[PDB]
Amino acid sequence: QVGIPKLEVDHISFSNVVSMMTANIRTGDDMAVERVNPDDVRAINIRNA
Amino acid sequence: VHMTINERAGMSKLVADNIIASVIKSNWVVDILDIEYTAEVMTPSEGYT
Repeated sequence: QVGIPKLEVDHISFSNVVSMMTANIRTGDDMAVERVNPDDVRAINIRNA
Repeated sequence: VHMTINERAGMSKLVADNIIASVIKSNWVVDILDIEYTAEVMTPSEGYT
C-alpha cells in the first residue's frame, strides 16, 4: 500500500524531506542589456496596429 | 557569405565587431548600402593623409 500523505492526516511529523538549492542562487552577475533606440523618430512605424 | 546590410540602425556593436571579424576570418564580403561618402584620390607621393 502507498504511503499516506502527511498533510492528509492529523499527526505531527518531525522528520521530513526538504528540497534545497545546493548553494546560493543569487550569486551570479545580474543580467544587462544593450538598448539601442531608433535612428529617426519620424521614421518609426507605429502602425500595423 | 556575401552579406548585404541595408540598415545598421538597431544593430548591436558586438554584432558589428563579429561581422567585421567574419570579414577578416571567414572572408565575408559585407556590402553596407547606408553609408554616404566623399572621396579623394591621393597620388602615391601624397600618401594617405
